[PDB]
Amino acid sequence: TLSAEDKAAVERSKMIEKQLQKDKQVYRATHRLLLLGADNSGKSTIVKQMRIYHVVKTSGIFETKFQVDKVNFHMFDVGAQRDERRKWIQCFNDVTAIIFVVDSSDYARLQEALNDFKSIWNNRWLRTISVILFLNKQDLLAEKVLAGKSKIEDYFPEFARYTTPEDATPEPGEDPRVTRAKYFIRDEFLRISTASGDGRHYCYPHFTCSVDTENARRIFNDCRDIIQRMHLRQYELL
Amino acid sequence: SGLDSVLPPSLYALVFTLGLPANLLALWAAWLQVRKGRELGVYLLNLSLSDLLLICALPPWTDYYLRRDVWGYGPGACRLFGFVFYTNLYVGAAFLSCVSADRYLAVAHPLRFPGARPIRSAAAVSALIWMLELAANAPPLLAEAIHRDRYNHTFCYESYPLSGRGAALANVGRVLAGFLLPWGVMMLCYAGLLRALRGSASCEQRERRRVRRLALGLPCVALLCYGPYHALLLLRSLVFLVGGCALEERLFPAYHASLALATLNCLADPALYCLACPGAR
Amino acid sequence: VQLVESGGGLVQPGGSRKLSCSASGFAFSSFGMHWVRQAPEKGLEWVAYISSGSGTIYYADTVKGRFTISRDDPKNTLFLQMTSLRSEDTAMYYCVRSIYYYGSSPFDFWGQGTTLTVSSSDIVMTQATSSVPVTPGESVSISCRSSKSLLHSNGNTYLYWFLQRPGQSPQLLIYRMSNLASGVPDRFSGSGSGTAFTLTISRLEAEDVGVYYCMQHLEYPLTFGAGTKLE
Amino acid sequence: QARKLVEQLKMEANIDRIKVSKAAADLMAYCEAHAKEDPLLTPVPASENPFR
Amino acid sequence: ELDQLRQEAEQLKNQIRDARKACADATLSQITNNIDPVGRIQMRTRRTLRGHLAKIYAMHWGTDSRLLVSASQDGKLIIWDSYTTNKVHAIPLRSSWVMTCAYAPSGNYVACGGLDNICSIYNLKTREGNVRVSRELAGHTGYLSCCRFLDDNQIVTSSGDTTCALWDIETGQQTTTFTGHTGDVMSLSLAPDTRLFVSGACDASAKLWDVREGMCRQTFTGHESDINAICFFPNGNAFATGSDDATCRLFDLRADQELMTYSHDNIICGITSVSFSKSGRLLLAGYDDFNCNVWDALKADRAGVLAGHDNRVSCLGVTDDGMAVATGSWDSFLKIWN
Repeated sequence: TLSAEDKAAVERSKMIEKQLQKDKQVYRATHRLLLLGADNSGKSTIVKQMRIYHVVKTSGIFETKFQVDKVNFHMFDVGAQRDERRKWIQCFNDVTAIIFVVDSSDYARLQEALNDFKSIWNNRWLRTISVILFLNKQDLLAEKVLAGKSKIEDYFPEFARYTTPEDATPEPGEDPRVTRAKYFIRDEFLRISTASGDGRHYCYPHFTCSVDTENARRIFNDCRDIIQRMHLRQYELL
Repeated sequence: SGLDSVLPPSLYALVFTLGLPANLLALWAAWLQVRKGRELGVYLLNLSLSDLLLICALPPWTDYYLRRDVWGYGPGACRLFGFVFYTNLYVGAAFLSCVSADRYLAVAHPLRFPGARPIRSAAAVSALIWMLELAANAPPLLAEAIHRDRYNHTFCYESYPLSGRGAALANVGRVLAGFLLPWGVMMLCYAGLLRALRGSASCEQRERRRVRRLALGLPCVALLCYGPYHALLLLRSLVFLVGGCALEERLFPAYHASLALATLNCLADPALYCLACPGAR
Repeated sequence: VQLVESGGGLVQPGGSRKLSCSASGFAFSSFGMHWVRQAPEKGLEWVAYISSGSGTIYYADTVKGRFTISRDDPKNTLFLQMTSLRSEDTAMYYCVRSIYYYGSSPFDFWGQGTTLTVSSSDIVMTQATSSVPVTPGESVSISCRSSKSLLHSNGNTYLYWFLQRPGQSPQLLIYRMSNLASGVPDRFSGSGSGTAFTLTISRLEAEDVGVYYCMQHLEYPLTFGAGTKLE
Repeated sequence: QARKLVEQLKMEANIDRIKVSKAAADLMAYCEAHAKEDPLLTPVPASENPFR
Repeated sequence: ELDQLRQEAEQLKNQIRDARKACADATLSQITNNIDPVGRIQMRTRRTLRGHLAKIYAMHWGTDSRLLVSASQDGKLIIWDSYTTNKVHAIPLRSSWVMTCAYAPSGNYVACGGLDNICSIYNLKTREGNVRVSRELAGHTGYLSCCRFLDDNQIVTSSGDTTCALWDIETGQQTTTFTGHTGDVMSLSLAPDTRLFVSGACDASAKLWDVREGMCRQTFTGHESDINAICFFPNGNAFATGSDDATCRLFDLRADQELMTYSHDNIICGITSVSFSKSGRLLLAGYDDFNCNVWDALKADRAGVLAGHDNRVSCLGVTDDGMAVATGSWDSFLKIWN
């Protein structure tokens, strides 16, 4: 049929395939995430804290391993890329989720953040990719709102007519003003998200500080939900 | 007798007229998604194969029932026909239970299932189920199945009454381990599936309710098909194991209509697992 | 790359002896290995074969149930357990390295060998000119012949040429009748037709003196030929 | 800072351009000349292609 | 002043437009209108190469027309024996976000790169049996989108920063840096003589560069959106570009002008890989609608379709001897056609 060296070549190929299966197991047991944000958003602090708690000069991508309840996560942020994004974002259309960190205490760069979120949400390749938005720097927001020197109404005129939703859950005990402001910012982002989702992907808001140690747990919960819905679609349950 | 001249004949005719093309379509759909790494597809494929085997074994029984309960195909052939029919009848329930458990695991533990070569484990489980059901129905295969009676019937693979507590215990075990074990697992798995997505932020009310209809209502279809037959079987086996010839003469057409309503779960399976599923259709 | 093997010595007839081949400097686990022997003054003779992944083991008919070949990838050593040593096993056993994929060069590295002494339908390859005189500066045409055609439906003819200087172990010169091995000068070239083959040394130098063995790899067992002595 | 752009545009302007008809004819001539040695264009008999 | 410089640039641009328009006396369609149509071209999937875990972004044939390298987002390069579908090598990469690969003409090296900004080079033929990283070329400030070998010591890389480079592999340094694009450079194609090369970028323009001198010879601007693929005509006197405006175009270096555009109304997805046949009579183009179209490169009539992929076609390569066409897609399969 086929010569001795051909048989040995086939056997080498079969061993390569066995190694490929071994790699497939670890590839499908790890969840890939993409971290996005601006310079002011403390995504660097988020990644530093996640690296510390759990587990090259012009390099273009940084990777971070972290593990929650024996489930592996890969979190990539882009380091050296240009301003344009429409070309290298296609590489991330099979990630489990996108983590979008936004500075919630700026008011002068907030509309730029909403525009970036709108570009991410409505991207052609990022459909069926959910976004875990971290409304970061809540403590700066609280201090700034309590100080009263800087106002939101001039940056966003619609804030005056806005009232806190009934579903609000301001937990630790905080003035209603900081709660109203932070839910207003969240509602701006969620209006963008629910405008044109079409039910294929969702948006998970979270109020975070860079010091918070519960961020990995939040990511794990949201990814659990995302995979649950994807399995519902795969197993013909909906 | 008397109603077996018409009713099970017509149900078997409807099954052989519709389920066979339907089961072929479901088999093709199930195979199509086996190619895509899926491990629900292997259970669906085996379910469609078992349904097709039962459907192709149906029309010797169609002649049997429509000729006033007479067997003329040969003492050897009724063994094989009853074996195939009564083995597919339980293998179907087993694979419905497997599909239910698979879906429950995938939904409730999404980050931990299935993961590690899902086709291999599912194929192993399918082969183990086939072996266990074949072993379960081997003792009936060891048989003096062809029975001559005084009243001009000459059944095969059936007996009225039963024989000496033995077939009675066998029937009680067959009920309690080919039904209400797979049906119980299926019901619990679907209830757990509908309780696991109580808390998910992404599922809206519209797409929670259709999952509710499926989870509470696919087991209902399976029960409504496979239930009267096994309830009647357990009733006869318990009465013989506590009536005379009056009781069986009273529930005889019930028994041979419940068998037809049980084999009617060869139209529902291809429908409910291919057409009702957006992916397959 | 280097392959150092050990475990040879005087062995009483009927005894047993294990030979180990310690490898270092290359990816051992991805290389198939062979054991090749030669009697104190005769030609080379293939003994056994173990594949990468240990999934294919072959033996010569003369040692089929007597010897067993094994490998230890994590410890990176190769073994040849031998039982019931007769007197036809006096030889110097070589540990040979072979990798098989498209374009690879099998038998490219040979170890230094271990001497063993014991007290008192396969293709035949023949090299008729069993001696040649030659002088520095001129062109020789060592020849070889086969019993079965070595051309395959692939397009390859599995003929190999080895050179053994009066000291050290054989080193590959040509694989599949046309390809010069890595490190061999372009003075060597090979040709043939399917049954008859030749090796040409264009401008012979004083380092080309030795014994030239051929070998077929069409099918197991692997057979060699006595070899032509350049003097 | 646009002096570089102007200089490069100037160096791009002063080049020789042939007619488009000569270009298309040359392209056609190449395609017709190398037509037989093109397995994709004129399929090779199914005993010489190595993907039989 | 800035206004004066801009006015001079506009005047020169108008002059170049006029010069191109003068040389346009007969479109290629008019002169080709009396040659025989190619006819329907049926190509059948001969081999299906399985083994990649995730989507495949790039592939490249060997010059021996048999070996084949493929890059996937799982973080591996695989070298296939196309005739037997065997796997020759499996090279694990440091960065999984690989989106280009090249096979050296000599056959001794392969290159890959991606979002790590590095063109890694792999030594296939070592004394040890494994494949090792020969050298990592660092210096681009954006993602590496294409790499092509000139020989065993020179390589040309196009990157996300609006910049191409020519490298020396022994001493990592960039020998020449080609500047002039305004957006991400997405593709690259070496001429048959390896003295010129064309790059197509996201500014909807393609430029012909001179490798030795280091400067841009011409700039071709016809597309309405970003250019994703580029390839030379085997003559070396023309090249074809595939863009996101769902069109392919054929430019000429000598006339310095666009000759023919390959577009259809049913097609609205962007072209992501473009390659010619040996004669250049066929222009094979990948697409986002999961299928490859085979265009009669002289008449702009779609002659065939290569429809066997369940996701978008990301790469496309015609072998050096013209026997086969390989197609890799995001469904993690390559397919050899004939």
